[PDB]
Amino acid sequence: GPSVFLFPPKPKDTLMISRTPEVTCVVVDVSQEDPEVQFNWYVDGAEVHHAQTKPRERQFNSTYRVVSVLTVTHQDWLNGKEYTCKVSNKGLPAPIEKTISKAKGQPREPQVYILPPPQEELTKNQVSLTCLVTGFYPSDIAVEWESNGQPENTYKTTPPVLDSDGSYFLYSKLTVDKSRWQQGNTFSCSVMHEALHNHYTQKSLSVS
Amino acid sequence: GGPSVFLFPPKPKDTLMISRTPEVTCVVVDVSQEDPEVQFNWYVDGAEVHHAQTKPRERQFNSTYRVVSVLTVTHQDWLNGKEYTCKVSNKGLPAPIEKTISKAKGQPREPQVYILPPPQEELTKNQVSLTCLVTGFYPSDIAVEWESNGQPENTYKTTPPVLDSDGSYFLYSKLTVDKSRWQQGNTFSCSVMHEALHNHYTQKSLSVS
Ligand SMILES: *[C@@H]1O[C@H](CO[C@@H]2O[C@@H](C)[C@@H](O)[C@@H](O)[C@@H]2O)[C@@H](O[C@@H]2O[C@H](CO)[C@@H](O[C@@H]3O[C@H](CO[C@H]4O[C@H](CO)[C@@H](O)[C@H](O)[C@@H]4O[C@@H]4O[C@H](CO)[C@@H](O)[C@H](O)[C@H]4NC(C)=O)[C@@H](O)[C@H](O[C@H]4O[C@H](CO)[C@@H](O)[C@H](O)[C@@H]4O[C@@H]4O[C@H](CO)[C@@H](O)[C@H](O)[C@H]4NC(C)=O)[C@@H]3O)[C@H](O)[C@H]2NC(C)=O)[C@H](O)[C@H]1NC(C)=O
Ligand SMILES: *[C@@H]1O[C@H](CO[C@@H]2O[C@@H](C)[C@@H](O)[C@@H](O)[C@@H]2O)[C@@H](O[C@@H]2O[C@H](CO)[C@@H](O[C@@H]3O[C@H](CO[C@H]4O[C@H](CO)[C@@H](O)[C@H](O)[C@@H]4O[C@@H]4O[C@H](CO)[C@@H](O)[C@H](O)[C@H]4NC(C)=O)[C@@H](O)[C@H](O[C@H]4O[C@H](CO)[C@@H](O)[C@H](O)[C@@H]4O[C@@H]4O[C@H](CO)[C@@H](O)[C@H](O)[C@H]4NC(C)=O)[C@@H]3O)[C@H](O)[C@H]2NC(C)=O)[C@H](O)[C@H]1NC(C)=O
Repeated sequence: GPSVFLFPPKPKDTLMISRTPEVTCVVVDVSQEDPEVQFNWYVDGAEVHHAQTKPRERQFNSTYRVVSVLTVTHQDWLNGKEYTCKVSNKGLPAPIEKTISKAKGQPREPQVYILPPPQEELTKNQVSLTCLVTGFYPSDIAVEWESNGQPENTYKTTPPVLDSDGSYFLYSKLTVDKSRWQQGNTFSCSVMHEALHNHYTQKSLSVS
Repeated sequence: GGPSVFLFPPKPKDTLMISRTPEVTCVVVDVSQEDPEVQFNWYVDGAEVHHAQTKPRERQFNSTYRVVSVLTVTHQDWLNGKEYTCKVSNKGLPAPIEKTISKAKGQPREPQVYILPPPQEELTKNQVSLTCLVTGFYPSDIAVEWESNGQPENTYKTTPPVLDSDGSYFLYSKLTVDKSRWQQGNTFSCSVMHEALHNHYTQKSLSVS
């Protein structure tokens, strides 16, 4: 019957304070005469009550699904206190509790590298760019690219890829133009990953 | 209770060489116990072919039942637009789980392929990375290999297909090799293959040039 799913926030959300990251709790398989639950949290054994819970969001397939937030002061996560959701509903015998904290590991400083494009693209009238990122733990990460001060969106970035050194890697791509590049300017690769001098790093190089 | 059936395609590796024959498979899930087994009444958009090996029932941890249905096929009828089929007759429930699959229809594209050398920042690293980029392709059924002086480089890693711009896709590919052995002039060869490619195969290959 009732199953329970909770989720840690996005890396990008943990790596900047401007958005408090949210450890979230979620429940489906909840019928009607099956009283709503309370989202008892327990941070390492601390009955904190910052929950920005919402009501039961019903479903087409007839499931009173519910949610509830618990934001956290970012630091508690960079060392990952042990968090716990808990269910307070008449229904399944007794509650459901699922601990969650960033997977252990002495993290690693990533290796960011910008790679200018090649000759079979140079010639093409619109050319793309690569910021390889290797050897970092954990895969919890985010990346952006920005064109000389003002940022960008015209870029994509592949979800990570397991790599035999216990550490991950990944790439991205910027579809810049002839107009911008050879006509004098560089571009910047922004890399948010905890274990680094201010986590964020930026790389950049131009015509050379 | 809710007997299900699911259909399956062949890997984008098993349809780019005929040494391998593409495997097409039909999976019967969550049967019932005293239910008799089933019959596989295949087709090919209308051709009840009979070359589909049947393995007797295989129970499942949840004390349930499942079966499978294989298909050795053709690197042709599968790459032109022939919609294959499957069907189970079962005393389970009044049902013929009439199912079909096509090739991922849609216009095939022209995937551009490049190799990228280590960054000036990487250099003084013990081992070394080297990159294969592929962009501008539809569909995403594309395979990748890396090699050197002919020899097969198996020690490589692959970034799964990702979406991009023009409705097309892309994917990068990475390799770690001895910077030492590197500096002594050794070309390295990315080598992809995808549907409507030149002979369904092009590779680029470079080194310290
Ligand atoms: C009735 O309807 C509800 C509501 O959903 C509706 O119907 C479904 C079919 C979809 O069409 C919905 O769009 C639609 O609204 C159904 O509830 C759905 O079904 C089950 C639960 O019943 C859930 O499956 C789990 O999904 C989580 C991932 O959570 C994401 O799931 C979907 C995307 O993957 C997406 O639908 C969800 O919204 C949710 O998306 C996340 O949302 C948060 C919240 O904002 C957001 O922050 C995230 O960014 C976003 N993430 C993504 C990726 O989009 C998944 O984690 C679960 O996998 C675990 O459990 C599996 C078995 O359940 C197991 O096979 C997996 O391997 C994995 O196992 C876990 O593994 C780790 C490590 O090994 C371990 O620590 C865990 O303990 C272990 N867990 C277990 C159990 O083993 C799982 O797949 C759906 O998410 C859920 N969707 C919603 C919206 O509630 C319901 O099923 C319907 N019933 C019927 C009969 O149809
Ligand atoms: C009782 O047990 C059985 C047996 O399960 C087994 O035993 C348990 C105890 C555990 O050990 C399990 O780990 C183990 O599987 C249960 O039977 C299962 O039933 C579920 C349905 O609820 C099936 O889920 C399907 O999942 C496939 C995903 O494809 C991969 O899934 C598995 C990942 O490991 C893998 O086992 C599968 O084989 C398959 O992986 C590929 O398999 C082929 C084999 O033919 C192999 O050659 C490949 O190499 C292998 N590759 C990889 C990478 O694994 C999925 O296709 C189905 O999802 C469809 O439907 C979902 C909604 O139900 C939807 O969310 C999905 O997106 C997808 O939707 C389809 O999407 C396509 C394209 O977008 C669209 O065209 C379709 O219209 C659309 N259809 C629908 C309906 O949405 C499906 O969910 C399990 O595969 C199956 N397992 C087995 C072994 O049979 C049974 O559920 C148990 N009962 C209970 C109550 O728990």
